[PDB]
Amino acid sequence: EKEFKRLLRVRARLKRKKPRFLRQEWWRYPKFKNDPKWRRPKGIDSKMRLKLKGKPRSPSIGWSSPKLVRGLHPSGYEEVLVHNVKELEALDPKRQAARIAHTVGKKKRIEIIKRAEELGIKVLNPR
Amino acid sequence: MIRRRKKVRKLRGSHTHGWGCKKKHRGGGSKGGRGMAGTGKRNKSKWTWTIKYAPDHLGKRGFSRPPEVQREVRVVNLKFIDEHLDELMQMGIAYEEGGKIIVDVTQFADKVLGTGKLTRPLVIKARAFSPKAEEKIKAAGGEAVLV
Amino acid sequence: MKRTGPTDPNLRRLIRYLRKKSNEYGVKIWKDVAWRLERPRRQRAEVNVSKINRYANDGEMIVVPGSVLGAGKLEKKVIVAAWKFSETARRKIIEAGGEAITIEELIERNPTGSGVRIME
RNA sequence: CGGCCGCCGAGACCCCGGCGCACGGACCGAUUGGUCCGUGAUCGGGUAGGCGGGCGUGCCGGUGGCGUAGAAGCCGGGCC
RNA sequence: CAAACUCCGAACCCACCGCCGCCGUAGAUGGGGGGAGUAGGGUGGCGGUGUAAGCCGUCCACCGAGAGGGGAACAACCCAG
RNA sequence: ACCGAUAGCGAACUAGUACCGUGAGGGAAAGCUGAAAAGCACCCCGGGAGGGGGGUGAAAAGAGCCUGAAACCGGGCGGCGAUAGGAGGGUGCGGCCCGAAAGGAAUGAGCCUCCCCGAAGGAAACCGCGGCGACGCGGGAGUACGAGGGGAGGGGACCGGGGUUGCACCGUCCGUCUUGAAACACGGGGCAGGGAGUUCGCGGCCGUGGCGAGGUUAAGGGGGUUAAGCCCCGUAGCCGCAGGGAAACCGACAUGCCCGCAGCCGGGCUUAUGCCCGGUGAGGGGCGGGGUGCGAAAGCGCCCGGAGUCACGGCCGCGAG
RNA sequence: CUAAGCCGCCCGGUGGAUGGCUCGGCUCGGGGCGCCGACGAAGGGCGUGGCAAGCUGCGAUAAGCCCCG
Repeated sequence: EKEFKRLLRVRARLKRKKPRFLRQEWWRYPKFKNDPKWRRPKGIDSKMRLKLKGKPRSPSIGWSSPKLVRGLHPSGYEEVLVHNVKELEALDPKRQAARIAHTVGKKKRIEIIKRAEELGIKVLNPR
Repeated sequence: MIRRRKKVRKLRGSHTHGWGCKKKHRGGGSKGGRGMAGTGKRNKSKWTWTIKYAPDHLGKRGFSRPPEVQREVRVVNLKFIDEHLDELMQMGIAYEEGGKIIVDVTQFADKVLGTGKLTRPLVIKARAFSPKAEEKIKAAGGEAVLV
Repeated sequence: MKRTGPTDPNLRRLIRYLRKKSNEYGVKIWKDVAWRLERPRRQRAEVNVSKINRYANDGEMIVVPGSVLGAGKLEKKVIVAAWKFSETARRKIIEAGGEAITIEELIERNPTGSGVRIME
């Protein structure tokens, strides 16, 4: 757990420092402001392509999270999407947390939550 | 079994599809002539390619007799005669008819060539022979009969 | 372009087992045969009973990292192990007095692979 | 003009942690895949262009599912 | 006095050998195959020409295709990839 | 395995209709209430259109009728706001404001206090000495400190995140030809939908799979079926098996030698991988010999010791828009 | 308790995208069927409904008349 906690803190700091990568001139037009995205600048005179100081930065392979904690919920568990009680049954309470699919109705959510709580399984969205 | 995707799917977004400057890939001028144009006869744009990769592209050579008059002669080797002698039994091309073994090569092949080696003696009934073929057969022990 | 390797799961498992066996017995024959088997399918080796007859000896073990074809004649008694055999090739091998086995059987009979000859 | 003494100053050089790539090695997965270890002062900019992996959309053959206790779609927000 | 002279003649460059150094069995040198793009270059030193700007070659150092720190801003200059 | 109302025929509908031109001829736009009209009875106001009550309906979905986005406009709310300069942004933080959920958190947040280790790096007080001087040298000392890594106690509700704006420094938009773009070079009022390496034939390659001295079927035929799927046959043909030559025409190594990589065998060094030496060595290379064309001949060109063919996918070449 | 003005959220108007639907298109191996006219054709003009303008259908018997199923 020592290394796990150290790397979890490292990832938290890294992803707090990381910026939001957005295409060039995203703020200038509604067509881009309403649909935020990142697109690689490919112009011959594109300052962002040249990577000049004072312009928005570009994504790089160095921003990746540490391998051990990559893709984990900030609480430290491994997320698993569940659509029914049978799917929830195949989960590991010690290391994985169930996320109930957005599409399942409250009727089924009731049994999913009951089974999770009687099995001691963490639920990220218990309602 | 191995299936992939066309290069266009990856090129979607490259603004040129790997053709160089945007002014390239226009048409007949880009190809330097439509088809075999400019191969040397009247225009020499591809003369440098013709003189190396397609010699004899321009010119005439000897004649050719009409297909009708030409005669076709089927040819077999004494290596085959021995290697596939077992198969001929089923179709009857070869048989015993006494102590010796008679193979009639008149239903397949006309002239017997002398490449390979002869192992077992036999009598082959052919119409044409080669000097080396007959020498090999005589040395092995069989015989050559001009049926 | 990329070399995707053999598509046959049996062949892939055989390659893995070959490398494992080489590591187990501390030899190089099986790893050599493995990297020869993983050759591109347009370059996989095919050998003929004629070549086996030319370069083999009676009571010898031969390994072909590919296919064995039945063009020619065989007169020696040899134990040949190859990925696949044609009907004519196997018939000739058997009629000559030898046996046509697989690489797995060759390993099972000769774990150390002493005296085995590679042919391509 | 001839010299000297301190200080300030980069993404350069040094150190710590992290990512990927190249090469070699050991393991598991029934097709291109996955985990870990070792070396890198002699790996990490990039236009034309070459190669590899991945993200997303409509339909079909299968497999496992969700939904009037509220699907698709739409506005705002949280997390990877 | 000599670009279209040489009784002489460097620096320097080239070919080959031996060795040091470096690369190479984790496969170099080399060989075969698939796919290109490139046929307007610029600055900087040198040579011929021109009153000069410039024109034409040569050297491969930098921009083209190159961030960051400076010369006030600067394509080429300095540190630096 | 076709499109799904800017798509698909031009026309999903009173579409070859409306409309344009003297004429030959050209030719659009336009689908959706609800289960049921139950399609708003009655009341106040207005000239009327309508407005406000009150009813119907699960829901106004109210006929200007499924859902109802973007651009644009009006109002409310949070921040800024009349001495301040840069393409409207970047880095860092400070005001004001929002913070239920999906992020952390009373199984304890911001915060406060205490103890330990510590990379690269790294002082000063104090004392002695050298230099005209700025200052430097030796001890202090590799000490204090140092990225980060750990432990303990106190307090008890915020941290992360978001909107706007303030300050410090930096930053002359996007696509394009071009040696060179902020350019007084070209294309750039805004938003939504549509939009540009497709198909066949032939040839060269590669990734994989089947069979293999053979490979493969085309047209078509039979069985079965809801069906064009599925099963079997079909050797015509095509390529390969023998090359050389204009043609007539002739017509070859199933290995006779030498090197030799991997692999295998014997030996030595070596804890093991590993290294060296010697033999054998598939594949690979060099000879020798052979077939044919030219030659009087020598001698040269090409070829000869068996790997091809079919299929799926991909890259490119030529012709078709 | 800032006039104008700029950014962000909420509500409203404008607009008709998106999603869902589909009696319409498009393409097909096989199957069916392939001519009409002087006994006046195709095509067209004009009429015809109680309220009837378009389309469709019909023809002074005019969204129709008669007979067998």
